[PDB]
Amino acid sequence: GILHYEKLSKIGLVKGITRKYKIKSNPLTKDIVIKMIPNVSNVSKCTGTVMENYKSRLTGILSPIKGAIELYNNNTHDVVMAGIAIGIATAAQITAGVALYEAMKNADNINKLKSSIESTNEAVVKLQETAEKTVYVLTALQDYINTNLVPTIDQISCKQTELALDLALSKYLSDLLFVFGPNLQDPVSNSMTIQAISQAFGGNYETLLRTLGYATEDFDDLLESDSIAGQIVYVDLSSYYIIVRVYFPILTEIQQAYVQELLPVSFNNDNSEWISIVPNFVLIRNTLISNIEVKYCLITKKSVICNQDYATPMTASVRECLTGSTDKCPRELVVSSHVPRFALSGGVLFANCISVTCQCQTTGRAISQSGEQTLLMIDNTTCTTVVLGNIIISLGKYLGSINYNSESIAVGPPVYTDKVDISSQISSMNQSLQQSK
Amino acid sequence: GILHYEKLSKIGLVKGITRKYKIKSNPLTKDIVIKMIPNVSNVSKCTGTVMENYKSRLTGILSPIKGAIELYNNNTHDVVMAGIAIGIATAAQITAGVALYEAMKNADNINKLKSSIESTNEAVVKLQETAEKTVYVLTALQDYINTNLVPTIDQISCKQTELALDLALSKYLSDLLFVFGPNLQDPVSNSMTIQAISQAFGGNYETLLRTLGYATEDFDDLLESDSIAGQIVYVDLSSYYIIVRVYFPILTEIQQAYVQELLPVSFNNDNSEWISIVPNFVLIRNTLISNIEVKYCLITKKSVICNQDYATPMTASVRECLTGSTDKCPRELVVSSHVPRFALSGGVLFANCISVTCQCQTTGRAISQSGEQTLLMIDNTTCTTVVLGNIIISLGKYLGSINYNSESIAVGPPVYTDKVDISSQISSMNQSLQQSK
Amino acid sequence: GILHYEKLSKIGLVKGITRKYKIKSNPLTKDIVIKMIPNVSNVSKCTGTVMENYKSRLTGILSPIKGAIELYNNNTHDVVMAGIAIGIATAAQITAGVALYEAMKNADNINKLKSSIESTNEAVVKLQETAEKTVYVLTALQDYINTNLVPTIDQISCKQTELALDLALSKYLSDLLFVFGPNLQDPVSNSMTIQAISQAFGGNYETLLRTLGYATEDFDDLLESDSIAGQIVYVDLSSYYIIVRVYFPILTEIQQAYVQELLPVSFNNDNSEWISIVPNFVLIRNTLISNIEVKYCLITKKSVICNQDYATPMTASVRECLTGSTDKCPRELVVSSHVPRFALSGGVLFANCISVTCQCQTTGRAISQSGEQTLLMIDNTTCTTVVLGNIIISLGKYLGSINYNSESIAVGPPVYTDKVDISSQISSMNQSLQQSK
Amino acid sequence: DVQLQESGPGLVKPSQSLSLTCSVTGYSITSDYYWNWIRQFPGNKLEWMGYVTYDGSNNYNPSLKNRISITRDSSKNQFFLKLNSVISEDTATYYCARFGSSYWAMDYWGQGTSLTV
Amino acid sequence: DVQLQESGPGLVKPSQSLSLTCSVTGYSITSDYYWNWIRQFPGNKLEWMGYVTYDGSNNYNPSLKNRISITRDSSKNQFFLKLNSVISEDTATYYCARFGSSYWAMDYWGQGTSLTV
Amino acid sequence: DVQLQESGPGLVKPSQSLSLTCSVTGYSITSDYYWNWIRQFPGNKLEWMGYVTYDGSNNYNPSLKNRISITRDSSKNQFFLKLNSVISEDTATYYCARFGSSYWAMDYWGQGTSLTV
Amino acid sequence: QIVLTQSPAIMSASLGEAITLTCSASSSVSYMHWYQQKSGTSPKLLIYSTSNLASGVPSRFSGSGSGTFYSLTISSVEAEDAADYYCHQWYSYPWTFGGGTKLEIKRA
Amino acid sequence: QIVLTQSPAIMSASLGEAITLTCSASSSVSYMHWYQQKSGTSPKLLIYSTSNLASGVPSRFSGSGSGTFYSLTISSVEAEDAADYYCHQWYSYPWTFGGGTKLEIKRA
Amino acid sequence: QIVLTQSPAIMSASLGEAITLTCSASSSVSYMHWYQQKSGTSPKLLIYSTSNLASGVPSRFSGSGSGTFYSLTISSVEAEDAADYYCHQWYSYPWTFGGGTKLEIKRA
Ligand SMILES: *[C@@H]1O[C@H](CO)[C@@H](O[C@@H]2O[C@H](CO)[C@@H](O)[C@H](O)[C@H]2NC(C)=O)[C@H](O)[C@H]1NC(C)=O
Ligand SMILES: *[C@@H]1O[C@H](CO)[C@@H](O[C@@H]2O[C@H](CO)[C@@H](O)[C@H](O)[C@H]2NC(C)=O)[C@H](O)[C@H]1NC(C)=O
Repeated sequence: GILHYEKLSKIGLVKGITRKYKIKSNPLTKDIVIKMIPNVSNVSKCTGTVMENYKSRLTGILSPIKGAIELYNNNTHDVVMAGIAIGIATAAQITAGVALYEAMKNADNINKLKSSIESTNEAVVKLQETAEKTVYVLTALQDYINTNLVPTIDQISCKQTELALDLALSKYLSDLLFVFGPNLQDPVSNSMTIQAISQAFGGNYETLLRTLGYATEDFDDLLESDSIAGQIVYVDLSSYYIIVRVYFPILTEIQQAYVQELLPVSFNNDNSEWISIVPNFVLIRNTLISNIEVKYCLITKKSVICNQDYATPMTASVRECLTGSTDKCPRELVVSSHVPRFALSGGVLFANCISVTCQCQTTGRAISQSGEQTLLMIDNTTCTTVVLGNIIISLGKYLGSINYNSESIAVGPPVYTDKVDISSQISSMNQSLQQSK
Repeated sequence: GILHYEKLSKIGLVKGITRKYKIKSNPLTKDIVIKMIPNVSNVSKCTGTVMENYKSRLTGILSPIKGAIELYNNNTHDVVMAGIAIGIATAAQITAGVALYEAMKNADNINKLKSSIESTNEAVVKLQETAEKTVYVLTALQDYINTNLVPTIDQISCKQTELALDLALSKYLSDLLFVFGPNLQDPVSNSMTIQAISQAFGGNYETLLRTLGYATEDFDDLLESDSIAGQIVYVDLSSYYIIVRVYFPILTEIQQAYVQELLPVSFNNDNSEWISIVPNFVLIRNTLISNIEVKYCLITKKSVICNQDYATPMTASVRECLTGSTDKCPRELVVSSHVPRFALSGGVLFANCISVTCQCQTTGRAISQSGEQTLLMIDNTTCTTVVLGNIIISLGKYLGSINYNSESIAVGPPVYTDKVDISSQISSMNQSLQQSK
Repeated sequence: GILHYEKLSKIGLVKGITRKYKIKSNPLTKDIVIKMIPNVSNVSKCTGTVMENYKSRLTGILSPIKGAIELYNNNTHDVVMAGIAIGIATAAQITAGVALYEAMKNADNINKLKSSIESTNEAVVKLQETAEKTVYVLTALQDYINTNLVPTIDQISCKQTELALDLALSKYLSDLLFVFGPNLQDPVSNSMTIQAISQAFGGNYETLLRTLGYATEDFDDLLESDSIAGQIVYVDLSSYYIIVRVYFPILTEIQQAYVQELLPVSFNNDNSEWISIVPNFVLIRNTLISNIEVKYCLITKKSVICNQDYATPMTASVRECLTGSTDKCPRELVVSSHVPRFALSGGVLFANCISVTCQCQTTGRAISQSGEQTLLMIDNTTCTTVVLGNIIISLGKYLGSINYNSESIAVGPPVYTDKVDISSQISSMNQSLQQSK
Repeated sequence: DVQLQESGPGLVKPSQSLSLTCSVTGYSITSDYYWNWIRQFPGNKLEWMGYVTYDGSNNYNPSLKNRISITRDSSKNQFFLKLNSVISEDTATYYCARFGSSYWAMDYWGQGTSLTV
Repeated sequence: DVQLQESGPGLVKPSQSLSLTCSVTGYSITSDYYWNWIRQFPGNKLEWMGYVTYDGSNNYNPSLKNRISITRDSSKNQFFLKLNSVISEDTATYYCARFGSSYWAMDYWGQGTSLTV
Repeated sequence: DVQLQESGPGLVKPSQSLSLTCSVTGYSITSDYYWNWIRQFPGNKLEWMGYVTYDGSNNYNPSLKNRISITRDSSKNQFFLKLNSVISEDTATYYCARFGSSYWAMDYWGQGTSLTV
Repeated sequence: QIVLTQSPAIMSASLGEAITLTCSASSSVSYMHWYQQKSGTSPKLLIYSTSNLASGVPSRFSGSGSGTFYSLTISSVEAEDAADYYCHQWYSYPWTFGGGTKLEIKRA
Repeated sequence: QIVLTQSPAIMSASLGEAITLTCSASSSVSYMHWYQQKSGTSPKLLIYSTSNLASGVPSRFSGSGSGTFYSLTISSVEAEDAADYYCHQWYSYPWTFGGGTKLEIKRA
Repeated sequence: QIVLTQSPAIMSASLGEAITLTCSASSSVSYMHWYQQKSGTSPKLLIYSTSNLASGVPSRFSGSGSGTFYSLTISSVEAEDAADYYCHQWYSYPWTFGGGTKLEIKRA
């Protein structure tokens, strides 16, 4: 269609899976309370100085988070944000700041359960925010205490219980700091993944999300596409809990859009093996061809699921390559013994039969590629079942030109992609340029 | 000041947070012993062959570490290092080798506690190195055994205890290998982070560091800036413990130095949306402008904290861009729907009002950007409170030119940054060059 | 030898460690069963609805894996693969598909133990596949239940046991999803590391591999070089277990091949400090010089161990640099205070004595480097023991030219490697080119 | 405290375009939630038709995907169900409902507009 | 069910090249396993000599590394032990064996060819 | 085993520069530790003034940051407290002390130089 | 779509007795919601997320289930329970309802 | 800075009795050190890192605390304990001392 | 290489008694295999991966060990056990065997 697939296959770019394009949007929110400190009432006789030291260390961790959150809460009034008081912010910080303000309308109800949050003695409990709303409290290490320390009070010495508690708390903080430590300069954000907030509950995000009652057909893709996120909207440094707003978006199918994967196959040119350097994921919207940074997206067999639009510009030469101008397609020399030397597409086999041994199962005859050919197309109009190494493939028919193997193409320029090679090429061209100029 | 902030804001580079620059230095050291093998005396009747297999596997892991350490200890004499015997080393390996030699002066005292280390049966114990010095022994899995296996000896069958111990030990090694396995070709190093050594104690670095008595205002920043490091200075393959020297540096404020963040904002040019390609973190020292690899540093709201100097060269054209020559500033075409289209700085709003809807809250009037304008500056001399989408911002006053919106600038060349696009651009320029030459 | 080491050392590229090159090959396989769901018979009275919800969630995770596996199993017949039915595949997917077919010959025997797999109540058990073959079943969370929940049935309330089980299962799934979730679009693969499959057994790969009876001299290098891999060959959604084929290859020493490390040392040129930009790992095979992507390989002091051939092309100019044409070697300006300013090789010290203080221990005399010199070579024909800062090095003798320090070289062009600088350099050269053309 | 009130013609001819309006009081149609349409056939069988979200995005029941459009009018705080063309089978009571995160269910329902075709 | 059967000359002269053949029935020499050679000296001391894998790769005992070559002939399903030159000490019973993942040991052994030098 | 011994003028005039010397025996001033100055006022209130580290880096008390310089002379194994200008309030007993990782505290203190301004 | 079935279509119970209303899914869902429709009124949420009671719902109601099988339990059935109870899933699109079961109240 | 206060400034105890010397911080610290200054001598480290005894310190001394509240406990007070005890923090810069408390020994 | 030694070279046992055959390694291995060679026949795998019994091996045999010390235990020794038992490692290259120990059966 839009990509000139026949000429592209001739330079090792075999049409791969066509995937549809999705972006997360329109999220609904829920608030959950994470208690950052366990209830040690049932082990209290043997806690010693542990909880006192724990609370001090934890306050140091949570305090700068609370501060950054308050900065926005003290600047937004009713919903107008004090741009002067904020001074410097990105659009993302401002938007998150608005979401923060709105969230406080509910955080204020949750906070009236302060004493009911303090008293929770189970890993997960149900409190009433309002008669019509529930808020759950997830408590760090509460299960550890309830099943590992409480039953052991009269089995191990009292001092050993103290040490066991101290270590459980210290390990919790060591893991907690990666996310809730100094790295979190922007707690006023709605882009922070839920798997990163669940660290406050031991990394157990499945319990967190199940507790909230969320389960959808697209749920696992939303998780691994980093679309389910949360925002810390409130921090309590006396009771040691945080209120987290969790965003549950839906995936919007982008209309007239898809991501086309190309399967890179080495090919022959001038008695050497080459691989083409083009995007192996081309994003097409309407009739526009652009690049996509799929390294930030979840790729399934059916779709590319992104948490934002990751479309990027493409040069004119690459677009011209993709639409048929193979003289514009860069190639890198293959020096490695481990590259794709063939690919299957549409039931048709595209292979470099100079670098692999292509034998026909039906006749026992070799499939011979001439020096002038890049790849051979092997389909069942020539060989119904083909052997490549120890792999036997039953082939279909090619729906493109019957003369595919009889027509040569222009092949583009050699390039080198090593980061060092890029610097070398720039300075070399620059010296040639100075001679010319 | 040094950066021409007014012209830079006109191409989407809105002055962001000015941070001060810090580098870790002048570290004080302490030695701690990590026992790599638990004390199973209180479960010994049900250990079976587990500890024997554990010790063999563990020796295989620790042995090459001990060997590399001995290489330097056998070459340094008194402090002169045998350059001939070492043969090949970097300055870093040589420096670490000197630190290793010095460390042995204390490792030799710790080693006289060998039998007192072997006997430890608690996760953390205090031994006397000298009358005036304490050394702590941190024991892997000792808490697990003391609270999970010992209390269960008469509750579960003896064979189940054996299996539980075997699995605890095996999980420990599986996690341990990432750091203490073959990846550690250079144990003679003082750059290895403490969070990586704490793996020998289950990853519990908070307990390790608390045991050593360290707690400072800058402690959490030192941890996440990877400034607190340790060196393995001694390995005992019979008692299965290592002596780790832990470095505790202080942060030196670099004088006449700061890192200036720029907030990238898309802008209009020739009926299309563009983002500028400049460093978004510019390191300034004295009057020199250079690049900084902040990807290796901890960025807080107040400072950029690095474990070394990460300043790098900048081209003349980029420096000229940053000092006002906007015709030298590269731009990349925006094809994405998710880019910053505005930023707030100094209470002043910088926005691309062609790509967003800018409406004045005070009057209900639209804020119109002409084709000839890149960005509009919106401040309270035009609109006191402004609406961008669903965000309402109360604005301050711009302290630069009152005619900001009335004066156009030169806009630099288009570029493409995709890794494929870079290779394409190089070969395309090269063919044009050959025609010229 | 092949690299012109004497001229290279003069531009800061001091010969480092010569390592031999290895690639994993010829793997033998074993099948192991991982039970994805624990046996709760001994806690069954207090499981509530937990296992029912667990199984539903788990089926959602395993179902798409089973589907992708069946796609190939339904297309391969006897070993011919239905290329038409497959439609689109890479050579790697096709090869893995063949391995999958072969694996089913044994999976079919394992599956006859279905009821014996369901009944397993220990973390590791031994079942008979055939009279001459054993298959082990590794059960997730079985140890947790056997030692933490079963002994506590009459110590904690029944409801607390339910909650403890629910959390253990939920944490398991939260960790499991990273690998066995939507990211695994290609379960028909034999390149997936064993450390990634062991997640199905809590990440405990040491137990998995020990159970299989594998232990070799090269075992730890195979693990950290990502050479020990597995394939999911069968998924049972009723009994909740998977059959994993584990590949155990051997390391083949590549003949007439080695990887030469260069130790980058800053040097003086035109009153400034420079670092050379060349590959610091050069792969040499026969007489060919190429680049190696060691970032994907395990580097030990003796060898570079790769799970495939990672050789890549090198430009003519870089190869010319490496073979003696130092006018072709790119240099980047040093603006940082933390760069190697010296290196030790062959017992000979290579140092930039303009940027460091080089003092002779034997005489107390300073070692002076002139402006025309890049580096000084310090060996014992000039100074037997040398002091660089606080490091004292006893030196050997240089086996190259005695006039090393007396002969100057050509120094190549300046480059900038910052990603922004690359885009800037391209557009700047392009404008000069347009003036010329 | 949301009162969803739907209204429209109680009778349309075959091949005419149907337009039902759901007026919402007590909450802004643009600030949150998903705004759904459901219809109940004479046999009391309930069918979900689709929704428009707070930002304007749509999600429809595939069986009638090509005949349905759900839109909003923020100035009146209303949302609308439009069917490009109706068929005799489309005789049903049409309800509007609010879906949200509190229950992950449609909780507030209107009274229902009984439509004859 | 593999029967490894080795054969070759029971007598060779010093400085001649020795070639022993191991015929394998019951399994393909190319599809799996490592195919080993071991020899037992008159004092009953066993020495592992090396193997050829399923793909053709070799691994030899360093003590005789420069005199040994282990090859395959897939069309006959055979593998061969070749010694470039023999010395009086090479008098031994030569066994071929299969090594595999089931035991990580050489399980099926041939009967052994008794060679005199 | 470090003996910190401080010395200097017991009397300086206002507006003169004060220089106190701390001589250290038993350990090298350049190999380890932080070398501190502390002063005790007539009311026995202790004030930390600052330190110079083993590498020469400084850290001072902000209240007197612009009047203080702490330096070293490695050849004499000494470190010095210099005050650019003294004020009557600077009358105090000046102590030097060693800070290190053993205690994370200043353990070895000198006897103190009693200074009059 | 996911088809929800609720058989038998009509059930009856005496005053004061418990009755269990059931639902089966053609494909697994994680949660099931239940709605109660009384004559002359719109369906009103009864049970949400399988086991929870909606805002004005009497303590008589409860529920459970997983995967493809769910139930709505009415303890101590009373006259106000004479309604069509619908099984609803929102797990996959389109969101669907079962045909609904009518609970009749037995009277002499 | 972090201000350390130690009230009352002067305390007294009889021979053989326990006395607790206290310190409060304006901001939390993780550890507190204590120094003992006898007349005519420099302050000498008594307790370090909150609870540990320094090199030559008698077993009579001990300590504890966290955050903003710390204490130095002297058991079995004797004549040698007639000194100014200082509260010291090194957590944040500048390093600071409290005003110090003098312990008097009661005598007939 | 890794040298395997098995001393004494010759052992004897009575019918019905247990005998332990031993092996020591010059360097640690994780597993040890054992082979049994009867006169006129090739060595046949007896014990694999230290403790497991090979295909046709009698229940009389067992084994254990770690690191550098391993053993082969024969319980209830019988006439068929009159063989050369070899210690084998495959941990490092070259793969090696011990010299082998001969078990003699005592007879009146
Ligand atoms: C070559 O392959 C094509 C398919 O690519 C074969 O045509 C199909 O044959 C099957 C029968 O198995 C029919 O069901 C399909 O409808 C046919 N057409 C298509 C487009 O799939 C063709 O018969 C094969 N020819 C040879 C000689 O093997
Ligand atoms: C426009 O914004 C400026 C601030 O950027 C306003 O001037 C400040 O007004 C506040 C009163 O709220 C004073 O406290 C400040 O001292 C003033 N100056 C500065 C530099 O901050 C100005 O009044 C605003 N004008 C309008 C029309 O809204």
